[PDB]
Amino acid sequence: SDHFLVINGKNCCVFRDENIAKVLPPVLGLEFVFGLLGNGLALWIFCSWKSSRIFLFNLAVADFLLIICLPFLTDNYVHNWDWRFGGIPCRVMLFMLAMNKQGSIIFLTVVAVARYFRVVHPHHFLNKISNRTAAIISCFLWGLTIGLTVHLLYTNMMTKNGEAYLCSSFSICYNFRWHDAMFLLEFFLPLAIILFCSGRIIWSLRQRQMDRHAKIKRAINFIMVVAIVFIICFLPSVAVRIRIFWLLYKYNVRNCDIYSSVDLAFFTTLSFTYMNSMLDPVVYYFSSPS
Amino acid sequence: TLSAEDKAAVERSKMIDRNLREDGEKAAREVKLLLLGAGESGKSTIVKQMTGIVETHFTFKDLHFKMFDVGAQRSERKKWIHCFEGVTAIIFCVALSDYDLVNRMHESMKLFDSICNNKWFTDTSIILFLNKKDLFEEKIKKSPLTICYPEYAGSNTYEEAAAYIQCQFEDLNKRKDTKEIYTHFTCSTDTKNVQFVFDAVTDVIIKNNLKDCGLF
Amino acid sequence: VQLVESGGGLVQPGGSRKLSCSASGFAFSSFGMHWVRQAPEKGLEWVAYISSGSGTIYYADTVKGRFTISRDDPKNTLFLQMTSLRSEDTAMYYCVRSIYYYGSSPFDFWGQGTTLTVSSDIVMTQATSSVPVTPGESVSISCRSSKSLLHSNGNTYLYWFLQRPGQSPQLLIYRMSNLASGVPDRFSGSGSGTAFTLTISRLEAEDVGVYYCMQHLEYPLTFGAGTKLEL
Amino acid sequence: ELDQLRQEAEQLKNQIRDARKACADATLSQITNNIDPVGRIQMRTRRTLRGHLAKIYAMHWGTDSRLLVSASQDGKLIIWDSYTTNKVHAIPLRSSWVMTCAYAPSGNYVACGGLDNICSIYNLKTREGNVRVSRELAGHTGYLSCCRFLDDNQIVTSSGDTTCALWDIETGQQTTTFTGHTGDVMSLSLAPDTRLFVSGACDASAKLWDVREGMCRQTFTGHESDINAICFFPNGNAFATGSDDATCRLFDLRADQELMTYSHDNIICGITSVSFSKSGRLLLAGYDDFNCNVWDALKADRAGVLAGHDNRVSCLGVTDDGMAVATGSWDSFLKIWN
Amino acid sequence: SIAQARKLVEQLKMEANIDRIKVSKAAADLMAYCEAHAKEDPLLTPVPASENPFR
Ligand SMILES: C1c2c(-c3nnn[nH]3)n[nH]c2[C@@H]2C[C@H]12
Repeated sequence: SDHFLVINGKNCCVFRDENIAKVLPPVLGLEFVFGLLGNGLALWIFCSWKSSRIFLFNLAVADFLLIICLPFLTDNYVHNWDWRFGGIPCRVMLFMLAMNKQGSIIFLTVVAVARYFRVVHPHHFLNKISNRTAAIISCFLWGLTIGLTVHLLYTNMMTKNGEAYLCSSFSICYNFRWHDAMFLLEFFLPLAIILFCSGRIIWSLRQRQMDRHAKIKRAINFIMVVAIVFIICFLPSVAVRIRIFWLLYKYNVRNCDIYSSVDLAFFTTLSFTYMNSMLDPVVYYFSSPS
Repeated sequence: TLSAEDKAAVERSKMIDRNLREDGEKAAREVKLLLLGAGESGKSTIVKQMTGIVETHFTFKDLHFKMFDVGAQRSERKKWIHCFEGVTAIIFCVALSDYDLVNRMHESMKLFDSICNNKWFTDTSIILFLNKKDLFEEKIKKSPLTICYPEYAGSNTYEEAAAYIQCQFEDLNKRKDTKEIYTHFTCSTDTKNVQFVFDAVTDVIIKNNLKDCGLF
Repeated sequence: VQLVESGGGLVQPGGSRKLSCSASGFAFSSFGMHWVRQAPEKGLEWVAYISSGSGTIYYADTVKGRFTISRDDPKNTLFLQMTSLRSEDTAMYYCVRSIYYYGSSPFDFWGQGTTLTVSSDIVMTQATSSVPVTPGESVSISCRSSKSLLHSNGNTYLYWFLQRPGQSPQLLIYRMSNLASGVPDRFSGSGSGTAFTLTISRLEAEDVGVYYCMQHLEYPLTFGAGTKLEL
Repeated sequence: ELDQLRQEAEQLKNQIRDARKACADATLSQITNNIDPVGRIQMRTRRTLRGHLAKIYAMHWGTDSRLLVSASQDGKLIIWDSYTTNKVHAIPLRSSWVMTCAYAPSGNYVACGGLDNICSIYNLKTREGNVRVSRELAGHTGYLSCCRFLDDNQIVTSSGDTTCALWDIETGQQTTTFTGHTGDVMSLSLAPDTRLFVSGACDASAKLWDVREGMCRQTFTGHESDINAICFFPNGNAFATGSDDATCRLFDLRADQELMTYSHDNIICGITSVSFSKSGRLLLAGYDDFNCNVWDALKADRAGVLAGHDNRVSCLGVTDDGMAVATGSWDSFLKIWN
Repeated sequence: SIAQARKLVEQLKMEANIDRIKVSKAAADLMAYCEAHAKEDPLLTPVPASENPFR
């Protein structure tokens, strides 16, 4: 074939492997059904009384929004990278994916930091914040997410690939743009925050042994579970993308068959980033004694 | 459509609301302790180290403590004990020199069993102060522990006897998966008691925060 | 209870003056405050209002943009800063106390006042300007309003004040039927929207003076001309 | 000797029991079996008062049927305007362990007390514009459980010590003490004529007292546990008591025995509060199951259920005009029902 | 304890020596009071919204 293509004037090349149409819908359908059956309940009932419930409600809202748009991704895949709905629709779909993932990560980090303050600084005033301030913080964080990701709606992403129509913010292009920096940061910065907060919480707890280990162990296990779930879900795609950037820097897009494998890898790992949203209800809400 | 006086009344009501919220914020940032103990248990010494209800205020490490003593109120406890549901902790004082005086230790044990297993204090922790350990050492050297505990077996020395009383009081807790007992041995002249109470209260607060965030 | 005004005097046109009213004997922070004024030979004119908490400020149209009302609760002081003074501003200014809640008696206490000399509203009508009367007789003073003062909540916002020679006005009736604290039972009030009457039974000495009717239904507060009783 | 006096007391108790049996010719249920039931009472919540930040322990209506007084364990006695939901006053208490409120039937004074064993009288109408402590009545050796004004200068109180007292407010002294109970006196209700009053105690007994003469006129028994609430029937010839037996009972003074018992197999929790509606046909009772049951006072049947509290209903009251019902709970809220 | 027993006996004497009426008369009186004031009871007879201060 001839994979070289021009997207927004930039020289990329995109590949169309039927393995993507074969393997991904198997994972995306399960992600959709489980995300619905978990997050719809987490929203029906918060996890509204406390700030932590508010933050978890926002996390569930982001996860719900992210999963409800996964059927359109499945459609794009089963047709082997053929969008049937037009430009504005997939502009919106990609914007939703990016904004909802970023919001979910932000609220994971907010919950982690709140736990850190609750366990390490019991008598800080953050532990006694009223619901109003939680609402204002949540609104400002949502506004930050939209302000960061609205350029997707601003810009064009639909391009004609031969006999097909390809919509995608992740074409292998000799163009390092703010979207990729955001994609890397959304992992590296909140990961650092989450791991630090967790390490301090587990260090502070292990200094006190006043005969209630039965439940403190459980809490430590759940903090570790959150950290490892985040890492396993999001690190693979970032790693593949960093390999992609090394390749782009050294081997520009001229013989770009060399990207063929890595490209597939990337789109087989993005799926994991969606799967986080179906795990989160089990990690955060369903673990509580309800 | 409100009249001018109605609007002024609404404004005054909003000012009242603001003051109430400020007072609630001030009150929430406070540690509440219910001080219980048998007659002559030495709780007065603790109140030093720290006709109805007596309220004692103090501060430690920028944390404000309100202690409530109800021993001067001799009435049906069942009718005002629920008033102290939600107290941050219960400080229970027991005199160790009371083992051979009149069965006083048995009265203290009965009161401790009543309070610890009370339905209003299922999740409330207890800081247990065992007072008068010097007098206890003297008396145990001169008198046996079997007077209070006929089944006691072991050295009639300070350490084993004191540990025996501690575990005897600690086994009265029938909810060991919900609350904790923090036992400290005290004397007339001491300086670490306030730190004991502060540490126990901080542990309770951390556990409550963990419950609130859902980690338990 | 004591409200002492100060800061009056003689000023040239275009000048500015800061009148002050020191309050003592009550919870000044809990009371809304009014500035009222009386011309040398005329009736009362409402000037300004500052609410408890300083959230609401109201001004009369003849002073809006020129006068500024403020309060310092810790010092228990009320300030009126007047700029661009005109000959129309020559008057005695009184500070007036007023608290608003269900069953309260606003405009209950008035100050002694200070004199300043410069070198769609509801009209209250006091048809009778003077009434000669002998002690022991009954008197009736009438007052009309442009629109009904009866609100849908049941309150008729009519206030009756009595100003004796050389004294500040004192509240007689609030809301058309309620006798103020410390007032003899001789006085009574009644009426319906747009027509109100104050009845003095067994008229005695020290009831001589000018009776004013005021509406508190809507701002700006408006007074009648005033009915004078002389013995 | 003690034995002779014990025998005489037992004989007198038997005599009283026989006298009461002689008068029990018919049951209230038999006589009221021929009248129509009130039907299903569906009262809805018209207001919600949202000021307190702790458990509300006491509420009292004013005599104008518009103003309320409430007290919570956060101190902060609050006087409410029911029609507009306006907070008219917020009084700070010198002791947060408040358990009773009272609203003088003139509107000039408010009373409250509790674990401090004192009854504080606050003046609502002062020249300075603030609420001031007018009197502190001390003399009880136990907690204050209830207080009710007779006038601006007389108040009756009930204490954890097994005694009631009548206080002159000017002097600050007990004029007459009532000393017959063997357990804590928990409730207190004044007769409409303010000549008698009934007090219920933890001894599972109620006593009818004469205010002026100062002696127990009658003693009523039948409850198995303590009595927490008591209320006079509107005509003053009967009164209702609620106990920890999950039961209410209606007693008649002239017949001098129990007339009726209000209970249900599905109710196993104690009763916190009791009140009557005007004309006394309905009996409202606030329970520990976060509920308030409406009973037909003439027929034991249950008429309605005032659901809507997330914690136990600690107090309730009915207006003098009978328009509304106020209920306060251990949740920080109190609601108005119609 | 003799004084307390004497007090109890005297109180029992005072309580026993009182006039009592039949329960039927009391029940009839309670029914009569309830029926006489029925029309004045808003809670039994819901007041129209126009005459209800709590709407
Ligand atoms: C998924 C995806 C995303 C994305 N962003 N965030 N999550 N998925 N951007 N571009 C594309 C192409 C269609 C795949």
